[PDB]
Amino acid sequence: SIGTTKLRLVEFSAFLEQQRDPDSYNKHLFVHIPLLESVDIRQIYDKFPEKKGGLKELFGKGPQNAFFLVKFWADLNCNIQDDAGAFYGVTSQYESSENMTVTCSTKVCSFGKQVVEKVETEYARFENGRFVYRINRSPMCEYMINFIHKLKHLPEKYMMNSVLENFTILLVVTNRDTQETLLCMACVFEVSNSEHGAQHHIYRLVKD
Ligand SMILES: *CCC(=O)Nc1ccc(C)c(Oc2ccc(Cl)cc2)c1
Repeated sequence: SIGTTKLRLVEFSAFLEQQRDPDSYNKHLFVHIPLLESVDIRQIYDKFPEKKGGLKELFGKGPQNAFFLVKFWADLNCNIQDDAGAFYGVTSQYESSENMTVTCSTKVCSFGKQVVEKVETEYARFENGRFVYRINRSPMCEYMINFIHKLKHLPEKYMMNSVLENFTILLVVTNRDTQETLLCMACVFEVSNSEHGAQHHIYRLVKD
């Protein structure tokens, strides 16, 4: 799932950690993570950067099989109250057969222009016969937290899906030493209506 032979995505969790007292805590998940359906990559070009270093140039440069598309169904049903000890975090994990230095570039884009870019570099750890790259408790950007607050204030869910059409996040995982594309996840977001659930669909990007 969401992976090639050279790199595999194990877990992708974006959460909100809350504590009202040491007696009772709670971590609420916004999004959580063998043949993939095919989606034309040209359909999502406008939503992601088209300039140098954009999704289009990356496709030509990098391997075609490494690119994917994810439709996240985000769970926005959570009580947002006092600041207290609240933490917005993204925990990711990648496991790979080969040893390398991995760079995780998270670009949160609005209206097809990158607003905030988070570049992180992780070193290899040998665990259970493979190399596991774990990015633990990435503190969420102040932009993204204020963004989530902007969503929850919206009265009707149908409105949220409308603004989120312009909200995209392009994960690009790269080998630092070789400058080779290892994995790429174009993510689009929609709200899922449920008492407590999160859904996600994964597609493979192709040019045809
Ligand atoms: C600001 C850094 C960051 O990691 N932002 C980020 C990237 C990806 C994902 C999936 C995040 O989690 C959410 C995105 C969108 C919504 Cl509506 C909810 C959570 C956050």
